[PDB]
Amino acid sequence: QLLRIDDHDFSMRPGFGGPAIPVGVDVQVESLDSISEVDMDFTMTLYLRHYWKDERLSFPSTNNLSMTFDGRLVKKIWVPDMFFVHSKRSFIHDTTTDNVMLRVQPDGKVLYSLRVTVTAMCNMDFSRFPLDTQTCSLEIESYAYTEDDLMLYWKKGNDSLKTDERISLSQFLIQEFHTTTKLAFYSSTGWYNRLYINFTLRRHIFFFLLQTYFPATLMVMLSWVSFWIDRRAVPARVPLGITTVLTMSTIITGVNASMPRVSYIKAVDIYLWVSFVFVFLSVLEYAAVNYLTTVQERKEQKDTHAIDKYSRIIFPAAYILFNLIYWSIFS
Amino acid sequence: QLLRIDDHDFSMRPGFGGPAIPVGVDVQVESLDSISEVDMDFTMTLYLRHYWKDERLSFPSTNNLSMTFDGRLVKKIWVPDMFFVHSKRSFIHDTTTDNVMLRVQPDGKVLYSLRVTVTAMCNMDFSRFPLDTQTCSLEIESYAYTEDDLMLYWKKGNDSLKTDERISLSQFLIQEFHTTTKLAFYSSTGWYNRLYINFTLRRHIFFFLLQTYFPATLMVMLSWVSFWIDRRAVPARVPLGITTVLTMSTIITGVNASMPRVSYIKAVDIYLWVSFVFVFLSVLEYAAVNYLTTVQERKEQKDTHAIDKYSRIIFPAAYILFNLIYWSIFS
Amino acid sequence: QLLRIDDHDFSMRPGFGGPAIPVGVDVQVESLDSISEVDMDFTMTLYLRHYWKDERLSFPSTNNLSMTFDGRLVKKIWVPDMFFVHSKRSFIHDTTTDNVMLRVQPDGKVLYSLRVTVTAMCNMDFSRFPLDTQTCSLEIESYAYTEDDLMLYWKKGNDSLKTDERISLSQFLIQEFHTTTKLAFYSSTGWYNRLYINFTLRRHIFFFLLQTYFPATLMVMLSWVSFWIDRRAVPARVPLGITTVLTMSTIITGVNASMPRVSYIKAVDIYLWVSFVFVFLSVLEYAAVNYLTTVQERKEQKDTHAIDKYSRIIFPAAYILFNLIYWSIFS
Amino acid sequence: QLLRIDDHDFSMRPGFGGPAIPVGVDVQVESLDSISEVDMDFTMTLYLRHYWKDERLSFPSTNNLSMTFDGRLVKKIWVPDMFFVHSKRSFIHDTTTDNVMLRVQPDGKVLYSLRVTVTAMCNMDFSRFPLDTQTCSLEIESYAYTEDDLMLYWKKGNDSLKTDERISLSQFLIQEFHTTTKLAFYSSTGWYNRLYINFTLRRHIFFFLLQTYFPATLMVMLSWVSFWIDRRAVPARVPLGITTVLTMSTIITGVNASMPRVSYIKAVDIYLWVSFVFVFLSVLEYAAVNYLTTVQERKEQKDTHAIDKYSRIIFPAAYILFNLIYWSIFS
Amino acid sequence: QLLRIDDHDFSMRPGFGGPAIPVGVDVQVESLDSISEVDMDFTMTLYLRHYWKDERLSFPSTNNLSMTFDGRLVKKIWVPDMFFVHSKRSFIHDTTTDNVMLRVQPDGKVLYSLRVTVTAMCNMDFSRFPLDTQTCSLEIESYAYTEDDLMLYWKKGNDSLKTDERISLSQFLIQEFHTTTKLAFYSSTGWYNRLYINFTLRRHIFFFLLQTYFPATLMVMLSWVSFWIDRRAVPARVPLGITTVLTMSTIITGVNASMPRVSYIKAVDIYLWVSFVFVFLSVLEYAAVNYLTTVQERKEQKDTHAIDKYSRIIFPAAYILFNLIYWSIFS
Ligand SMILES: C[C@]12CC[C@@H](O)C[C@@H]1CC[C@@H]1[C@@H]2CC[C@]2(C)[C@@H](C(=O)CO)CC[C@@H]12
Ligand SMILES: C[C@]12CC[C@@H](O)C[C@@H]1CC[C@@H]1[C@@H]2CC[C@]2(C)[C@@H](C(=O)CO)CC[C@@H]12
Ligand SMILES: C[C@]12CC[C@@H](O)C[C@@H]1CC[C@@H]1[C@@H]2CC[C@]2(C)[C@@H](C(=O)CO)CC[C@@H]12
Ligand SMILES: CCCCCCCCCCCC
Ligand SMILES: CCCCCCCCCCCC
Ligand SMILES: CCCCCCCCCCCC
Ligand SMILES: CCCCCCCCCCCC
Ligand SMILES: CCCCCCCCCCCC
Ligand SMILES: CCCCCCCC
Ligand SMILES: CCCCCCCC
Ligand SMILES: CCCCCCCC
Ligand SMILES: CCCCCCCC
Ligand SMILES: CCCCCCCC
Ligand SMILES: NCc1cc(=O)[nH]o1
Ligand SMILES: NCc1cc(=O)[nH]o1
Ligand SMILES: NCc1cc(=O)[nH]o1
Ligand SMILES: NCc1cc(=O)[nH]o1
Ligand SMILES: NCc1cc(=O)[nH]o1
Ligand SMILES: CCCCCC
Ligand SMILES: CCCCCC
Ligand SMILES: CCCCCC
Ligand SMILES: CCCCCC
Ligand SMILES: CCCCCC
Repeated sequence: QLLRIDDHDFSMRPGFGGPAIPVGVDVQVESLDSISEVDMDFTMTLYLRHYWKDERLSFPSTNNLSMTFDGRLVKKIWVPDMFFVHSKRSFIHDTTTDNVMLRVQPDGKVLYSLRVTVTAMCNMDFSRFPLDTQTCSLEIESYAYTEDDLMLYWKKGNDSLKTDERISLSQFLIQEFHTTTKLAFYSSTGWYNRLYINFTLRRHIFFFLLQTYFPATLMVMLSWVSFWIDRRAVPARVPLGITTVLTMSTIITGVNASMPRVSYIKAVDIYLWVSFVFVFLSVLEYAAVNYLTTVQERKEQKDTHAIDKYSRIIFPAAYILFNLIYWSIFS
Repeated sequence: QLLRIDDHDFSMRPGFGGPAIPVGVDVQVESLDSISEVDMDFTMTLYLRHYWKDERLSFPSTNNLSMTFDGRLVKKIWVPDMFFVHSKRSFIHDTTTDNVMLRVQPDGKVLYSLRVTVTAMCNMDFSRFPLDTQTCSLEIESYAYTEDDLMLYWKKGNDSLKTDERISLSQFLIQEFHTTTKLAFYSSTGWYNRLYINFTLRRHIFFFLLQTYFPATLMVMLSWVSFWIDRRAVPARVPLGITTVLTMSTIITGVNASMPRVSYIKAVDIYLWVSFVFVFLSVLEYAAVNYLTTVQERKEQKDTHAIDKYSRIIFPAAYILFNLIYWSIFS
Repeated sequence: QLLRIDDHDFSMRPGFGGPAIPVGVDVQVESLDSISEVDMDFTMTLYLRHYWKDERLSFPSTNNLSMTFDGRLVKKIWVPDMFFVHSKRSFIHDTTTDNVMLRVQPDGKVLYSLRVTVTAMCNMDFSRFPLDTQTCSLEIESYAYTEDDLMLYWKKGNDSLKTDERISLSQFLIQEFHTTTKLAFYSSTGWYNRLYINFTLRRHIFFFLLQTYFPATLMVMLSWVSFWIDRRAVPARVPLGITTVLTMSTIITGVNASMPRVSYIKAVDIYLWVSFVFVFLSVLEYAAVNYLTTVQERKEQKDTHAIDKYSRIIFPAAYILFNLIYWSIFS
Repeated sequence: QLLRIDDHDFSMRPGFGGPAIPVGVDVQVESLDSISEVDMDFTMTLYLRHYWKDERLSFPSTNNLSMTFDGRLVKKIWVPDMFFVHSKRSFIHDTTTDNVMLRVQPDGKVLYSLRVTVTAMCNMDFSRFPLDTQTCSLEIESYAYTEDDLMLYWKKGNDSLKTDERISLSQFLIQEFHTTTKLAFYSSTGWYNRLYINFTLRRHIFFFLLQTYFPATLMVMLSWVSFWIDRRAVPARVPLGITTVLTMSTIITGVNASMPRVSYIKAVDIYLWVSFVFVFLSVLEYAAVNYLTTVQERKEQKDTHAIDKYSRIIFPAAYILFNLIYWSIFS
Repeated sequence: QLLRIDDHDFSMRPGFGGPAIPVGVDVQVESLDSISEVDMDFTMTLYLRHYWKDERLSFPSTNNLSMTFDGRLVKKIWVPDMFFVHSKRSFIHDTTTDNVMLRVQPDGKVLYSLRVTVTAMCNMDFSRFPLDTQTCSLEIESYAYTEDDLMLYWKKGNDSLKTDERISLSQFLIQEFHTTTKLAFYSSTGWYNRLYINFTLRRHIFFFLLQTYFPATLMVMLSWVSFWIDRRAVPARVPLGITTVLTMSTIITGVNASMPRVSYIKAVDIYLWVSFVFVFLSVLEYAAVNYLTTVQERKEQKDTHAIDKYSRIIFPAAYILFNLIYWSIFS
């Protein structure tokens, strides 16, 4: 055997009872799988690498080059115990074998790599939905060893993060990849060191505009055509107004089916409900005209009405002003 | 080897054949994942810690400080067998390794930690839905050892429970975390000791008001506009009343799709069905007026009707009185 | 070692080559999880206990009391091979360890306990849905040993079954827990002994009445208001009848979405389809009146119609008679 | 030890380097779980048995009777490697232990049994849906050994297949169970022997008739009532025709939601689309009558129409003739 | 033992510390399971084979023929570590045992086979939906060994890919199977060799035409019948136009439910929205005619209109011209 595995007890970390052993980390991101709004989490697949030195794995050689083993010797030597904080579920690929790489240098330097898929939670805000921007992060920490036994740091600082050129999302735009570092404290175990991977996401507005905003505007303009119809056709104008109200209500209900039960109103809800009020007022507009006409005929017994003439101009002006204000605030 | 594992039989608990061995528990709650109304359960992720003493794990040292091991030695020593009562499913994270911490003091004190995700059932009441308040609890108990072999208690009493500052729910408000203790009895095994973790939840009413209460009120007020229309436009008032009835029926059906099949009526159902009656009576109101007008014309052959004039005042008054009573009982 | 495990071959049952060894069973039911109508199965969680004697596990002592082991010694001794017949899926909880209890008396008596969750199929009949009553059972049998090698019986007869006081179902009522015993035969292995656990379930009718029966009745009574309207308002009565027909059709379609594709008609289907016929005949009623009026005017050229007057009384009488008969048969 | 397991190398099949060893198979079917139309597969649970002889397992005895072992000795002896061809997923039950039976005769005959649940794909044709008939089969084959090393055959020919009396499907009728045998060839490994289990399935038509065919016919007959209404009530006949068209379109859309995206038209689609044409032509029928009446009045200025009179007879006759032809082809 | 497994250390690859060891791959495709548009991935089941030589597995014989082992010896020898790049989930069938084949020649040649099901992502474009064509590929690569330690190549070049004759998709047409080879580079591990399997898919247009295109055209032609009706029947033409608009809106909404939220407009959306404009303009057409008639009567106070006469010809001509252009671009 090139390595004297049986001659050492690997139940203790290198430098047991002494100073902490530094550990390096390199991360390459492969792809992002899915994002859930109701569950507020994301899925990521990445390659995780570790760097440390152990004199117990030294072997004699003359070339001074790294040597690669099959990978099943990992379960017989000491390995760090990094874990993902605030994660919901994760696993390691095992086809056709465990995705494990083990390279040992003659002086004892060890390279360890893994391929994992991790799901982590992220707190999102939907105040500006669907024109919002979300930021999420991934955390890496050691579970068992504190800062007095193991020191965790990025292997090459800002250059330790790499991303595949094929990473893309159908509904989101990915940008601003960077890493940071911060300490963590637990009241009953001590202090630990954490590593962060940050990114930013931006939605695409084309789908929401075509599916929600355009149908809403068309329904509002449909109610305006009743002002150009003669008021004597009562069974012809009343159904027009009512059907528009019912259609607008159906549109509002269908939008909320794909969003969670938040406690605050979203930007899309404001636009839909304001449009509902405009259509509702249109129905009441004809009711006033009909009542006044009946009273006028009764008084006389014992042309275009003024309300209709002014409604032709006031209603389009108010809606256009609302759009200018609404789109200026939300850009 | 620092620990003489092979020199002892760890198939028996410490103090075998004698007095019970005390065990301490510390719990830190990380996050709450989801709540299901149809399944009546919740998901929680937390850190579980154990405290006990075993003289068989003593090792000589001079510093008198805790020493940390990699964690795979756990399967070779005695470990408590705590389990969650009334749970449906649960698992332990194993990425990149099992989330296990093992610290042994020179005198034999042992610290054991785990990271688990547990789903437990909770009996909820929906008599005041969606303005209800729910209380749920989590139970921890030893499966194999009774009170005569193992004693279970909180390590620091009221101070043994900690919660993360990031715990939040989109639809619920979390409050009132506390712990209690109670004994349990089984008819064929004996007595056991249980530990409890309690919390309270409160819903948010904004979503339900906007999605259900507001559309219901608007439909009811839509039927009131028919009283101001001339009764001679029969094909103009009948469609107005009928379409409101159909729309109200659609609203009622859609609400129940997200709730289980309970055997009692909820608060939201009362409001919706009362509104349905109001719209239904509105349709019958015009039928009486039309019939009386036809009879009056026939009698004469051989203005505003009195029913319409009184309906303009009675109907709004009754609905407002209902709202005052309904919102006073349910606050 | 207190037990001489290594001195015996546990690959053979006690009393190998001789008479059968009796085995006792005790069962305590914890909770019922869910019931599926489309899949026709139920999920149950329970505690399973076994009783037998093995002289190879005897150890010397003076107190003559049961001793409890950690539970990992089970995989080194002989254990029965009970399994659940007609089950679809099942598993054993393993958090934080396997829920296994092992107690051995000095004379060799052994107590073995497990905690499992089992899903078993049940053949249900929906002829009286939703006022039906269903009976299901759970079967326990030994897989490998016949009656000539292992005898299976209840430990205490009728007293071997216990149920938790917290067992409840939102939609069903649980009652009539009892156990029976019957033999089973296989054409190629021999005879076996089976154990049964039986229970009965009853649905709650409040949800079905409010969601289905009440809307159906209201729609039928809505068609009756057309008989009190003047027949000269043709565009006012025809839409009333047609909209009721379409609404009734929508109600019928939505009910079947939650039931499987059975080959027989259910009780709820009879009520809905009879109501559909009543509304359909109402539409045809006005068509006859309109045609006769046109013919009468044409004959004359060259008040209340008799059909309308009789329809006001005949239609309510027929529907009430149908309800009396329908509710008398199904109680 | 009764069996000299440690004295032989079980890494080689019996008769290594010589003639093939015959293997027998017995199969008993327990139940069928589910059938998926979109995924085109079925799930089956069955008992699998094997028969072979191995002189290395011989033990001395005088009774000459089969002896049963606990079953964990299987992993220490040679076992066939049968697998299911064209399967998607499968597993073996392991509660409370692996469902494994091992019986060895004194001369060396071995009986091996297993309990598995297998999902296998089946190619179905929906040209006659929902009045179609489907045939599916299950395949058993050895993965590692060819015909020159292992010979596979049915233990008792036609009598090797047994079925439980409780096998039933809610939507399908099961019949025609039989077994066949055929060889298989691979271009790079050689020849193999396969075993087949065949069965036939037939759907139930009651659900489809009541849910789809009856509503379609009623809508078609609803359009026929407009021919008996006076043509002067234009706003009374036009809504009747249009609402029937929209309702028919809704029925057609809902049916396809439960079927995959096939590239050929089904039997149910033909009936629905022909009915849609009949209703569509009814709307065009009144348009011609209205236009001709207006032209006739204009010409005159400068009773029952002939089209309506003929439509009362032609339309019912055509639909009845279509039903006779449609139901004669599909029986 | 025929193979001297215990006499070698299989933790190192053959030719350790020297030149790379060539590895051959053979692939036979069994079936394609499903394709998801929202998730943009596909599922494939295939047989994977490996070819290499290892002198440590040599055994003496005279026949010089391949010998087959049970397959559990794989976990005791060196095996390649191939994995699928850009995959989401995958597993290996294990019923009734692991689908593993191991054949070793006397000189040391080894044959290794597996049966796996792999889900891999594919980037699709929906600019021409539903008349689009998609291309997807599958990637195979070694995870641990670079090109300096292991060389990967196709065993027989273009002849190494085989497909089952039963491969079919209900909605897609499969064609153009071929394989390629390309190198891959990682910034922190080195260079690797990849293998590709490519295929092309084409949709079927029959379902989309019948379900979407035909209903859209019929609704457009329904609005054209209003031009042949007398303009004095105001309550008869206005409902016709409005109901067509609402029906067209319902059709548009239902189509997008089965597609993801892309940021570009599809071919089907263009056809639907253009038809919506045609129906919308039809409603405005009658409004102009009604207003002009009222003004003309008022001026006179103090036949067929010209707009209707021209609309009968202009509207059909424009729609036909649009269809010719639309179907010429998309073929
Ligand atoms: C506006 C509306 C709903 C819409 C119409 O029915 C009118 C009522 C009037 C009473 C309101 C109620 C919404 C909920 C309110 C604001 C209650 C709450 O603070 C809820 O916690 C107190 C009074 C309630
Ligand atoms: C109110 C309604 C349903 C709604 C209309 O069809 C009228 C019937 C009248 C008969 C009622 C029935 C509901 C169910 C009842 C109350 C039965 C039950 O105790 C059920 O266990 C006995 C009589 C039944
Ligand atoms: C009643 C209905 C459906 C509803 C209307 O379209 C009228 C047809 C008339 C012909 C019927 C058919 C239902 C299915 C029947 C009874 C067939 C079967 O035995 C089916 O196996 C033979 C004749 C068929
Ligand atoms: C009814 C359609 C109104 C369209 C109003 C256009 C508003 C443009 C906003 C531009 C903001 C910079
Ligand atoms: C139709 C709208 C009626 C609104 C009635 C307001 C009731 C306010 C309740 C306040 C309770 C304190
Ligand atoms: C239209 C409502 C009819 C209500 C008929 C009441 C029937 C009561 C049944 C009582 C059976 C004991
Ligand atoms: C509109 C209802 C038409 C019913 C036609 C009955 C056809 C019976 C087919 C019998 C075939 C043997
Ligand atoms: C309203 C129906 C218009 C039908 C137009 C037919 C267009 C045929 C396109 C042929 C392209 C080669
Ligand atoms: C909802 C009541 C409408 C009353 C309209 C009165 C117009 C003068
Ligand atoms: C449902 C019957 C309505 C009868 C109305 C009679 C008005 C006097
Ligand atoms: C469905 C045909 C209705 C015919 C009605 C005739 C009334 C005398
Ligand atoms: C769709 C055009 C209808 C034209 C009807 C003309 C009747 C003579
Ligand atoms: C001359 C026709 C005017 C129509 C105005 C329609 C406004 C949407
Ligand atoms: N490093 C995570 C952690 C939590 C704990 O209690 N101990 O370690
Ligand atoms: N501690 C739980 C339990 C149940 C049982 O039967 N034995 O232990
Ligand atoms: N005890 C169940 C069973 C079935 C079989 O074939 N052998 O045992
Ligand atoms: N017996 C199945 C099979 C396939 C193969 O390549 N080798 O064996
Ligand atoms: N061969 C895949 C891969 C990625 C990596 O980081 N090392 O290997
Ligand atoms: C809509 C406003 C009308 C005002 C008439 C004086
Ligand atoms: C709605 C009540 C009317 C009363 C007329 C006397
Ligand atoms: C509805 C029945 C009417 C009978 C007229 C003679
Ligand atoms: C529906 C056909 C009518 C023919 C009139 C001559
Ligand atoms: C629709 C165009 C009409 C033009 C009349 C001059």
